[PDB]
Amino acid sequence: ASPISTIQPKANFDAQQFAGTWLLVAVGSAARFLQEQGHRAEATTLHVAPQGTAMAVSTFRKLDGICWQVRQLYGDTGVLGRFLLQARGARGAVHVVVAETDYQSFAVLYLERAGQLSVKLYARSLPVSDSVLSGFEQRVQEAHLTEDQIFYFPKYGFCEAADQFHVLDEVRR
Amino acid sequence: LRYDSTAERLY
Repeated sequence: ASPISTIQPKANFDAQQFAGTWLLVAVGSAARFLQEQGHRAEATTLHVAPQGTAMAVSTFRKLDGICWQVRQLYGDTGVLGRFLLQARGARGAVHVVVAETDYQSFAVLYLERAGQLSVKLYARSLPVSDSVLSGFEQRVQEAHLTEDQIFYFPKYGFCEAADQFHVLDEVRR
Repeated sequence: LRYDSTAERLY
């Protein structure tokens, strides 16, 4: 089954207003990696730029103390608010949906691969309102995930940029 | 190097 297909995308999703910088606040997921290495999370930043009906997305975060930039392309699936991170070899495709968001303070995104749903909360800046945090946890519960499957990411140590030697391009096939 | 966005994993 596809849990993400039951998720309603942000009505009349406007990529123009969604563009810019987003700070990753938390992830709700049953992923084994997070359960075992979640307490090792790095401050993560997302930078979005509309590319037609698709969205170019760069993710910034440190690896071994060094700032990296990952370049991806959220492809247009034909449905407003729904995007596709195409599969690459044995790497399965990742479906994405921008659900709740006011474009100006927070965004709730869902990601799905192999039928497993993951939920992410982003914020334009910190601190995040109690209302948004509680709202996000409510969505995590509705996604059949427990409180022990919620991981809050660092609030400091973010990367503003990366040099040419630390840019991972996952756009060019 | 690869990035799994579902688990915020860089490996």
